Amino acid sequence: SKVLVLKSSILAGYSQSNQLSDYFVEQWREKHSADEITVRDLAANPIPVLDGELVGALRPSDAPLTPRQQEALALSDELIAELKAHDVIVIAAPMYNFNISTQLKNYFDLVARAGVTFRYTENGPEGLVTGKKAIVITSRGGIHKDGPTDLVTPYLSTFLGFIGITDVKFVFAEGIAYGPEMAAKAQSDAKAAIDSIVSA
Amino acid sequence: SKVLVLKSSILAGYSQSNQLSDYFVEQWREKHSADEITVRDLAANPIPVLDGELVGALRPSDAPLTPRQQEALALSDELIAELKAHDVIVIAAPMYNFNISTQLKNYFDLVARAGVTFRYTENGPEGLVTGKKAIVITSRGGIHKDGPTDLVTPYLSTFLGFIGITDVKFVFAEGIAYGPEMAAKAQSDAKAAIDSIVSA
Ligand SMILES: Cc1cc2nc3c(=O)[nH]c(=O)nc-3n(C[C@H](O)[C@H](O)[C@H](O)COP(=O)(O)O)c2cc1C
Ligand SMILES: Cc1cc2nc3c(=O)[nH]c(=O)nc-3n(C[C@H](O)[C@H](O)[C@H](O)COP(=O)(O)O)c2cc1C
Repeated sequence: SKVLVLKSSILAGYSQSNQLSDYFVEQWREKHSADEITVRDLAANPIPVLDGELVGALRPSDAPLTPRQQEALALSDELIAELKAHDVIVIAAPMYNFNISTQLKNYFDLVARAGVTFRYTENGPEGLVTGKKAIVITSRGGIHKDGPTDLVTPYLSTFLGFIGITDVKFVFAEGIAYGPEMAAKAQSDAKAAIDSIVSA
Repeated sequence: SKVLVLKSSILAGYSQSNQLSDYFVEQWREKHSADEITVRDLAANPIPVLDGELVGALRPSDAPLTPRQQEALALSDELIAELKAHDVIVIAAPMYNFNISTQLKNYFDLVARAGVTFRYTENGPEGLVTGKKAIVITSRGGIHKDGPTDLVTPYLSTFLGFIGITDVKFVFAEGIAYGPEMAAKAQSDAKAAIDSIVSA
């Protein structure tokens, strides 16, 4: 089995979601030591913003590409081939200003291509990234789970389902900003959630 | 009064949300010819991505800022002063991959600052951008309104409410990708909605 781990926090070593993702990788290596694990850090190695030039590479028209466009198409091809090559997809999704981090958003914007990761049919869209199992590790300062201020969870569920990844489990670490006690309990509960996932 | 218009599409003159925003401005200048109108195009003049460095300017620590951090702080202060200086806020919010555009998101990430545009109190968050009225002009390829795939609408309501802009009117232009007839009808209906808003 091959595991891809996507890190998207801007807080580096202090990141709650990067710490839980590392715990995830540690546990998986112990319990399934034959599996290869690939870790991509979307903050350390940023994906460019999808602008008018880059959208012209992914939704091309009848003209030669610019060198920048060609480079963005190569990066997009590389990210998609990596996504399709792996079985278990662990996505670190910190909440910043009620959304996912731009670092993760830029990744998703290069991964979503018609005829590559999805296509529209007469019955609606069909996802082309098939047979995957995803785990979202999502950290928040406050408590939002199951309430009107959590658009991150349904958004991730919607975008992932769109490209074909409909088996998604969520690990939450909420209330981090209430203090070190609340954060430690949040981390211990998340680690126990990760344990059940790794041991299944 | 003073109207601020924020454009966020990556499609330039072909933008459906930009065309509707221009129509809004035209109608506003006819019905309210004394009002000041400011247009900021977040794609033509892009805001930087909130990364580790920039978050250190917005959420500072006990050390001198870098040149780049000082520059980003000055840009954030400019965008916030501009937001607070206008009474009516028009936001063109095209949907890309079930989210807002990164061009718009980068704007929000620089505008959301503790003690400046919001603060946390014992009774929860309180917005500091007060007395405003907003109009969201949001274009989509498909039909999403009032269904589970529209996370853009509640996200904008939530984010705008958080900084204090609770009075928000949504204008939709959906179904653009079904073809020229459907797009024509979308524009026609959205312009009618804009006419009611402006003439009220
Ligand atoms: C730029 C910024 C924006 C944030 N916005 C929110 C917010 O919208 N809601 C929330 O509950 N916490 C918010 N937080 C708190 C983070 O969600 C919390 O620190 C979480 O652990 C971040 O995950 P990370 O440590 O892996 O980066 C924000 C933090 C930062 C850095
Ligand atoms: C990068 C890209 C992603 C898109 N993703 C979606 C999608 O998630 N759902 C949808 O209904 N339309 C999607 N569309 C269609 C646009 O929402 C539609 O073209 C809309 O008119 C864009 O607004 P604009 O013309 O002002 O840029 C997408 C278009 C592009 C360029």
